[PDB]
Amino acid sequence: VIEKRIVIDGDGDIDHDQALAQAIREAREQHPDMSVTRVVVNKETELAEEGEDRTRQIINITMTKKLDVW
Amino acid sequence: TVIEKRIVIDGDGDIDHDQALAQAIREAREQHPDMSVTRVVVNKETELAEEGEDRTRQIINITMTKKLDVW
Repeated sequence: VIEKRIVIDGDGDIDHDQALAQAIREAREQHPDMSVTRVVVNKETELAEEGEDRTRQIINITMTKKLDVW
Repeated sequence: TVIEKRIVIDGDGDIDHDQALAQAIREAREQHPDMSVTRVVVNKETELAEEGEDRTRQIINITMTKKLDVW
């Protein structure tokens, strides 16, 4: 299995549908023998008691080996 | 020893960050007096679905390590 983690610094909204489309497209292109099996978008907020809560956007793409039909 | 406490809220109701951190520190002091919370993260996790509505969870991840305190 492959776990592709992509970090975007900043709480700017992410187009979910385009994220999924781009995931599948880049997978087909660069990893033709594998198929995307999960895409999750995380709005990650690290809580700080002493200051400002940092917010990142984490796109996790899980890809496994292609499962032939027979 | 590192402890990772993961807490899942299936409802997407907004989370009080300050109260989440407070509760983390309180429960840590209570149940693990020899440990100190060193990270608290709130995740608005959205699982992308090609066939319908994207289910959204709220994940509170609390990382606590051994206490760093001389004397």
